[PDB]
Amino acid sequence: GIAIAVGAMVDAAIVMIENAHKRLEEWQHQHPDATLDNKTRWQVITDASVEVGPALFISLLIITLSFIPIFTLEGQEGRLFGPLAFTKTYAMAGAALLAIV
Amino acid sequence: IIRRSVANRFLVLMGALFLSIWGTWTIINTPVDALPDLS
Amino acid sequence: LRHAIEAVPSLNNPQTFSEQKLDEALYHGAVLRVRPKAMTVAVIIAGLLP
Repeated sequence: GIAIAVGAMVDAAIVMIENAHKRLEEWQHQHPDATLDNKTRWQVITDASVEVGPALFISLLIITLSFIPIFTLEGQEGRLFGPLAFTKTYAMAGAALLAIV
Repeated sequence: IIRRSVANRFLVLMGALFLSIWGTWTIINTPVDALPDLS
Repeated sequence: LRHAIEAVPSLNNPQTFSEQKLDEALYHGAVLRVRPKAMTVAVIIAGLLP
């Protein structure tokens, strides 16, 4: 369950990371290079994280919930795919809580 | 919501510095096996 | 692309008989996003390959 969730859970951490780069790419072309501090740099980071943030959270939040139904599985086959569904759901629900905090 | 977490930015690190140390501990302790009991 | 369509051509719609106008936002909605887009599908499939 973990091995499967990994690729999914990192990709939602990066979407913010490749983007902040771009909101730091923006301030470059706009203003002066070789100078910036915390106030402007952490705000552009906070800004970078909030516009495309929730949709990534919802994307991940949409992923975890959508897979849940395989908990519906019964008897023997369910005991098998039980832990696969938990661990996956935890990792997504893990990275999700991680991407925000 | 994200903006609250960044506020107390040290509470998230210290929280995290534990989520990893403690998790690492309960990772090395987690019992092994091949398949969830299926019987 | 739903974002780049509100923002740039939203103001440039009142003109009737003007579709080539809107296509600009769509093209744009596909360029900056590819760097991320490829990169997610990149990992989504990358780490799911082993």
